[PDB]
Parts: sequence; structure tokens; C-alpha cells
Amino acid sequence: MEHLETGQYKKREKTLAYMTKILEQGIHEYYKSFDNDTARKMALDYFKRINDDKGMIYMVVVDKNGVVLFDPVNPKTVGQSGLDAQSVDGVYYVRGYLEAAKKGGGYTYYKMPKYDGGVPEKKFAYSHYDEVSQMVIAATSYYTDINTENKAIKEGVN
Amino acid sequence: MEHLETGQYKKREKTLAYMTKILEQGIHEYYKSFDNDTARKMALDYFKRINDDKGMIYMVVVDKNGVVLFDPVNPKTVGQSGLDAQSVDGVYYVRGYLEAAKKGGGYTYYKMPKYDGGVPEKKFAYSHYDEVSQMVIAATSYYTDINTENKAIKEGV
Repeated sequence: MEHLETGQYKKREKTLAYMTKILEQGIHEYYKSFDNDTARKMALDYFKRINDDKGMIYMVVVDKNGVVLFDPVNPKTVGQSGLDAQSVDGVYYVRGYLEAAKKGGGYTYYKMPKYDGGVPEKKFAYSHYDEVSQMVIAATSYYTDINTENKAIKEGVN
Repeated sequence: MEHLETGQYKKREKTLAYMTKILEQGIHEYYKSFDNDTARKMALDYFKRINDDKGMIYMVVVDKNGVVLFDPVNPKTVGQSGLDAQSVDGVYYVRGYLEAAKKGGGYTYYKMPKYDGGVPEKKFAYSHYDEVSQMVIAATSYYTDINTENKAIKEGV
């Protein structure tokens, strides 16, 4: 059961890298046509709708310098440098996003609520620097949600 | 192992319904900001790029009347009615897409290659009618691919 759960989390890490790629490909269709401010507004409007779906993933976006562009959980941080932002478990999560992106893509692990004012819970982020939009885009998932999605499989094994 | 495999396929079914929702929400940006013909072009160019990724999903699109709008595996069907199209295992796959969409979303099961002229493999499609684009959008996955992705889990067990 422990090896199963670890496997399911590693699978989800891979899923988030793929989802980030296809989301990037989607937003590029209008980056190619509109000015940066307009195209960014469209992308972040889309990402708001993803997060509002309350499903598999939640997006977070920062610029190359760590300015927070999109994070509905922490709306006061939007438009600010996030370089000194710390999760409740002491992780500089925006530094994590940037370190991962500098490597070509990677993972940051920290605790955060699912919504502004909610109870924190463990999550992880896959981040990647999208050269077309010049954004560091993070697709994120919560371990509780992965467990929920895998509950029928767990019960079957049991 | 059997119940594990079945559970992994059922999970992927739900994943496809979710992915189809977020893809719809994405192409809605095209339809809000570009004329109809340009928005459709953008959507199908996007879907070409997803299929070219050769990852988790491959898209197929038909209109509400069953005219094939997008299917790189079967390029000669694009622009034609697909109501009498059959997979090699005898499934009217476009009829399946439309029946599922009429119910609010659902699943069609059939064999198809991964690319034009390739070996046919078992797959399934989740289809849904997107009211903004007026397209029946199908997100699809191949069982070989689901098995590949779950291989490390299987070996751990």
C-alpha cells in the first residue's frame, strides 16, 4: 500500500509535466496574435477557471524574477515579489518554482491551503519556464485529492 | 493485478472527462476573442499539437451531425460525414461520440491505430458537446499507453 501510494504520486508528477506542456501549447495560440498584456490577461482568466473547477490541478504563475502573477489562494501576493514568500512549513515556494524552471522543469513540495483561508495541506508543484509567454507556469496538485482519486483502486486491493 | 488494471482504466476515464472540460475552457478563449472561423482554426491547430505530443491523450472532433472535423489518424475522413464510419472491430465510433454527447458526456470503446497506417489498438474516447464552439470534442487514450504509465506501479506490486 505504501509502494502503491508512492507510485501514484510519481505518476501524478509526470501527469503535471504533461498537462503543463499542453496548457502552454493552448495559450500560445493567442500569444501569437495579441499583445502581451492582452494575451496574459486571457491566459490568467483561463487559469482562474481551471482553479475554480476544483479538480485535478490548480495553477500558480510567477514571472522569471519571482513576481507573483497568479495565485488565488494568496491574492495579496499578486503583483509583489514572491522571493521571500514562505509556506507554513517554511518552504520558499517561489524560489522552488524558479530553481525547478532553471533546470528545465521540476518539482517543489510544500504545504498550502486549497483556497484562501482554508486549512493547509500537503501539495506539490511542477514548474516550467514558458519562453513564448515568458511566464514560469506551475501546475499543482494536493495529496488528499490524489488519494481521493485513487480510493477505488485502494479499496479494490483491500 | 486484474482489479488494479480495471481500476486504473476507470481512473483514466474520469481523467479524460476532466481534461476535456479544461480543454474546452481553454479554447473558449479563442472563441471569445476571434471570429468563428479563426477560433475553430486555432482549436484544431491546438489539437494537432496535442496529438503531435504523443502523450496521454489524442483528440478527435466531430460536429453535432457527425461530420468529422479533426482526426489525424484518418485524415481522409475530415470534412465528410462519419455516421457510417466503422473501426476495424466494427464500432460506429462517430455514432458513439454523438450518443455519449447527447447524454451529457460519455464513453465509446473501439480499436484504432495511434497514427495513420499503424497497427490497430484498443482505445476509448470521452466525448462531450461544447456549446461555445458547437463541436463534439473527444479526448482519447490507448490502453497500451495507460499500461506503460502504470508499469512502475505494477512492478512495485
